[PDB]
Amino acid sequence: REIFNLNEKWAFSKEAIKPPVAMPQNWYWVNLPHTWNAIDGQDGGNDYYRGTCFYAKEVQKEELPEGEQYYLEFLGVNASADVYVNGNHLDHHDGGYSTWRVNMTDALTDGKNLIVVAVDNSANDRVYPQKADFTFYGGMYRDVNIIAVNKSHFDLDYYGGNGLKVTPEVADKNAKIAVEVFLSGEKAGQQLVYQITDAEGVLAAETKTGISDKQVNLEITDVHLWNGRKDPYLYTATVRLMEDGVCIDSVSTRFGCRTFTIDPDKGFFLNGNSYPLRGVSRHQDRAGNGNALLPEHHREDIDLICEMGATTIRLAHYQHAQYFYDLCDEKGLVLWAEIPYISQHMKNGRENTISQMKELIVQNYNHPSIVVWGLSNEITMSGEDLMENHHILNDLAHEMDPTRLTTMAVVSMCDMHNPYIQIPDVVSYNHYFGWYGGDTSMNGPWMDEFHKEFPKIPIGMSEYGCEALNWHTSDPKQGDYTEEYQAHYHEELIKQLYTRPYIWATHVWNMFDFAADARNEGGENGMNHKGLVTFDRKYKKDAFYAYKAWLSDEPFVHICGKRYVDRVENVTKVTVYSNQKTVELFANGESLGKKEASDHFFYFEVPNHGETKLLAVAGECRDESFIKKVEKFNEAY
Ligand SMILES: Cc1cc2nc3c(=O)[nH]c(=O)nc-3n(C[C@H](O)[C@H](O)[C@H](O)COP(=O)(O)O)c2cc1C
Ligand SMILES: [Ca+2]
Repeated sequence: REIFNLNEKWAFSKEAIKPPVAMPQNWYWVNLPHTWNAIDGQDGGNDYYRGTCFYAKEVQKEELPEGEQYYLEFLGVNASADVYVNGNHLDHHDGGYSTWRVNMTDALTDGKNLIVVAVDNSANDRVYPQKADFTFYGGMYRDVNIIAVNKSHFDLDYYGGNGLKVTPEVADKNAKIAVEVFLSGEKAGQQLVYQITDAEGVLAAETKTGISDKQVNLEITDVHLWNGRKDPYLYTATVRLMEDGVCIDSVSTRFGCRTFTIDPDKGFFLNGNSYPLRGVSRHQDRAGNGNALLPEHHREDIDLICEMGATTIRLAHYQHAQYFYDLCDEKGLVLWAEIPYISQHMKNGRENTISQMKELIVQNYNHPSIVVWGLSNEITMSGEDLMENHHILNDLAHEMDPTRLTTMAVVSMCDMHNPYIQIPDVVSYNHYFGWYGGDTSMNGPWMDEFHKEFPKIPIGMSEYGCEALNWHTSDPKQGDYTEEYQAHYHEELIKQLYTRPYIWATHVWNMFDFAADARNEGGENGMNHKGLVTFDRKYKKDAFYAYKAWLSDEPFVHICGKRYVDRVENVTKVTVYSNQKTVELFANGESLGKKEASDHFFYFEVPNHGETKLLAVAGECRDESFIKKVEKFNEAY
């Protein structure tokens, strides 16, 4: 079997209202990954086009790698899609975040073949998401491939899966790696080779049965445990369908060996040691590109999430790209993965929650980095049909993956005695005490109250955050949109949450600025600015380095306020962050004192006369900053 990438040069139309009978020579050319909302999804004004758009491409059978059956494979098509080959309506899909496939064989022909995909991201009441903050960028925003495979092949039609279910069970210093495969149109004479391989190639187990024994058990002696960032060891499982001696089909995946529990009082546990989960959420979009991300974009985000020392990532509010999950395995991050069951329960949305949950688990089951499954997000504020839906999903996730735990994110206002909170295995809350009213000191006591009233329900914070742009102040107060208040906000939240073992996970909202076309706030439109890093990933806000001081074992020092250069005071309050014991702040070469801090937030008092080149040393590490004295409060702040 071979794969034929089908990204290059599609004919696109926002104008057409019916699939073309014949290949348009008249349309606009796009390469995948593509989106028609990369521009009007990020400039605001609640105006981004939502509707049906059409893609059309021609491929010649003689140009494909040869196999007995042909599949179109979509890694991402937001939100709903209809596929046509040569005018024949082949399939239909609802869900912009999961992978799905269409068997082309009977409609393919010789000579030129016309493929048309009718993509739609319009409001309806059936397909989540519909009410949400983020922009639902329309279009084929991830890869499209043609799969050429034998008539006997590992399953390609069950909810986007591979037909490879690897389930490690750790037994003492050995692990038992159960391996189930699913086959389409297999025939009687066939056989199945199974192999696990080392991180450096070496074979580790192997079995071969006839095509009847779809389930096998292989064991690794002295297993190399995938154990978070510490040592994110990954094995590879691989299975080969063999007819006679030839290897006619093959399917592989990477995977990790670990156990984990969530203790209501002592937090999250990875392989029997307390492994506190302190991290961020992430959206799958970016300045300029919209949600049509390239592989280096996925890698750019990880490096910054990693440099900060996050240990967990909530991948809200939908299924992300496999290449992103793959990275999360490779670096040992602990993942929350969910479906867009968000904002408002839709009665005619039930069938679709079920399929996005089925797709989510089938396609991600082997990712050692996923430890929970998200049922919903901010789905209601009150104290019934919503309830039975939540049961179906929960029952489902447990019926399919009893090796992982269900969670959900609850809106701040929802009374903790709402029965639907009793459904998942764990719970987190989305609280903004200190941004949307309240004061930043309510967060710690709020989790204290949930823990008392419900001591057996592990409680987390799945969302918390505060907006920041390139505004500044020396009186930082909630609502001024300044980088300074966001530093303080997060300083305050870190002191209250990282110091409470029972909180099983904290997930900043959000790691990155992202596009929300309806918002008008801050001084830039259609943007949610609660990120720790800017939309184009090029700027790390000061808040980012507050978290580094607690989470990262890479030594560093960071002066805050580098962008607040002109200041109207006589002595100015410059915070510094570090994960070193003692830091010293210099003003034009003169020391101001050796301070030490338990919360890693060193505060300082700098006399502000003329130009003052500031320097901070902390062991090996050094960081420069500059300042000036004016009496006109510079109004670009
Ligand atoms: C991770 C995972 C992957 C699965 N992949 C397949 C598959 O590729 N093909 C298949 O027939 N069943 C697969 N299954 C099993 C089905 O879920 C199972 O047969 C189920 O009972 C079918 O019920 P349904 O028709 O309502 O989906 C998989 C199960 C899990 C947990
Ligand atoms: Ca817009």
